[PDB]
Amino acid sequence: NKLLRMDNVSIVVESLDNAISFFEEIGLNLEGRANVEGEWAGRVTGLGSQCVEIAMMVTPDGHSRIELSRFLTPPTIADHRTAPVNALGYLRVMFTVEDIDEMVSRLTKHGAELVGEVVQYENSYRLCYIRGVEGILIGLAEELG
Amino acid sequence: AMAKNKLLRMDNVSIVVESLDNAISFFEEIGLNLEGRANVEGEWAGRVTGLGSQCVEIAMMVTPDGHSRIELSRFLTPPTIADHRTAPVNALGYLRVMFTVEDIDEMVSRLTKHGAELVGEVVQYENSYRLCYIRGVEGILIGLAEELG
Ligand SMILES: N[C@@H](CCC(=O)N[C@@H](CS)C(=O)NCC(=O)O)C(=O)O
Ligand SMILES: [Mg+2]
Ligand code: NA
Repeated sequence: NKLLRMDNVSIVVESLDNAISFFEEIGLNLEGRANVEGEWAGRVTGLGSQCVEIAMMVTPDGHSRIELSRFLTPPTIADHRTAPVNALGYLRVMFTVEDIDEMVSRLTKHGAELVGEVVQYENSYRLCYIRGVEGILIGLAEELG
Repeated sequence: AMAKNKLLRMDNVSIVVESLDNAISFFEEIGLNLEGRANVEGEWAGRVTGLGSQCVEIAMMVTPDGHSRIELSRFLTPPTIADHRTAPVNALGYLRVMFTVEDIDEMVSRLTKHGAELVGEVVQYENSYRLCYIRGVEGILIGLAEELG
């Protein structure tokens, strides 16, 4: 077979509006919104009667996307947005930015919180884990040189 | 456009798994390639995660187009203490990564042959896509799609 591409990583959130704003602070652009109320969706997910509203975010380079999703029906029945770092399953998406200090300062001003501290790996890069919108874990890195 | 910054790219999405060997094998079947694999025990890693004294084995998978990556992590210490690998679809938090493949039927057939399970049906969306959700390695939710025309 052939793997054409990794289209996107989806994240289920409580507020699409708040999620969109947070990711726009990171640098992604809102690419579109859609009220998915079809019945085919339910057939894919195995939920059946399903209505979800999504907002697709895309990075400036056009290669990566984040699909923000809010369930209307059926309502959500669990939450792992603030699971610990040492937990099995999806952990975080990592973004490389030009200036990690300015990004940490701006995000934190808007409510985000560092999980560890900003760390330098040799002379190659700097990175950190931060909890952003709705406590969701996100990684940030800066390439040195 | 950000006055004092620039988003260069989304480097990767990472998944914490029980078996690095099995997870690597699974994503290889999906079509990603293994760039590297290593044990990381330097204290710097623990400062990032906030766990402190940690030892984790990491594996970096990259897509053929070279634009996307999946980082697989396995904790030696401290042990894991929570699991959302099999969280329901209608749950808050990271849900699934979606891959577009050449032939979804062959991929579904092959993956399920190796123990993966189709969540619902392989559905056709109008005249543009055919897609499904699959519980892959360790029940981890993945999305698959094939473009039509
Ligand atoms: N922008 C509206 C769009 C609502 C809507 O239903 N749009 C159509 C056209 S993009 C849609 O999403 N159809 C189903 C699909 O393409 O997934 C919103 O805020 O949800
Ligand atoms: Mg600097
Ligand atoms: Na759980």
